[PDB]
Amino acid sequence: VGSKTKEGVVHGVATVAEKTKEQVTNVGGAVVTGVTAVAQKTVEGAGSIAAATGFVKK
Amino acid sequence: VGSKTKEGVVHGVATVAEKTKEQVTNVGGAVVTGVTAVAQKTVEGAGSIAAATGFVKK
Amino acid sequence: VGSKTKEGVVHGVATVAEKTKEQVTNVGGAVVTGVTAVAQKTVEGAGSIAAATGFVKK
Amino acid sequence: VGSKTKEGVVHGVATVAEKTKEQVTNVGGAVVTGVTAVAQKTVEGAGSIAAATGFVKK
Amino acid sequence: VGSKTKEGVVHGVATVAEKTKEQVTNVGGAVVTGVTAVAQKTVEGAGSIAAATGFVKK
Amino acid sequence: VGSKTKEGVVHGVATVAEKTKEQVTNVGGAVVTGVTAVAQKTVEGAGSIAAATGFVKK
Repeated sequence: VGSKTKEGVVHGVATVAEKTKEQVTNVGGAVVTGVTAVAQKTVEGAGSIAAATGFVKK
Repeated sequence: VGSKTKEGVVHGVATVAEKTKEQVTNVGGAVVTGVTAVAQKTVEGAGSIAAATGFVKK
Repeated sequence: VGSKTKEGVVHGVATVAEKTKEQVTNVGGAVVTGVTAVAQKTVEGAGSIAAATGFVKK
Repeated sequence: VGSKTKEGVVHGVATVAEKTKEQVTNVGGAVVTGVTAVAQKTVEGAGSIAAATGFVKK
Repeated sequence: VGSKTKEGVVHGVATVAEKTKEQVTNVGGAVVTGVTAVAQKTVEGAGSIAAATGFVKK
Repeated sequence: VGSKTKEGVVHGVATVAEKTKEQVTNVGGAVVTGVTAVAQKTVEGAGSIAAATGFVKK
């Protein structure tokens, strides 16, 4: 077989964040912020970085 | 077989963020912000970075 | 078989964060912030970095 | 005076180098290679990244 | 005076080097290689990252 | 005076080196290799990362 396989992998990531401000006001939601490397490998489901699937009575 | 395979992979990502401001007001939604490298490999589901699938009575 | 396999792996990540401010006000939501390397390999479920799936009566 | 002052400064530098080969055969010379951020603030002299001034009898 | 002052400063530097090969054969020279952040603030002299000034009789 | 002052300073430096090979054969020279953050603040002299000034009779 001799089979290499990479599922859902993050390699080699350099980041410099300098004097970044940030402000979040959230109510019942999903929020994702900033420097964001993401590998996903979902099987038989909903892959998703920000998911908001609920009721909010404001 | 001898079969290499990369599913959902992020490699080699450099980022410099300098004096970035950011402000989020969310209510029941999905929000994704900033520098964002994303590999997804969904199978039998909805791949999606910001998903908003719910009721909101503001 | 001779089969290498990487599922859900993060390697080689350098980060410098310098004078980053941050402010979160959350109510019933999901919030993810800052420098964020993430590998996921969900099977038979919803992979997701910020998930918000509940009721909020503000 | 009340003066901010940056002379010769390197801030905020991200780098990913992946499977870079390199081969140098040098004889009496200057060689500079690879990823190279350089701030230089010479006063009353020769600023220079590769300088080669000697004798070479090959 | 009341003065902030940065001379020759390197702040905030992220680096990932992965499977980098390198080979140097040098004879009497200067060689500088790889990932290289350099702040330099020479006064009354020759700033220089690779300097080669000698005799070489090959 | 009331003065802050940074001369020759290296702050905030992250590095990941993974499976880096390296080979140097040097004879009478200067060689500098690899990941290299350098702040230098020479006064009344030659700042220089690789300096090669000698005699070499090969």
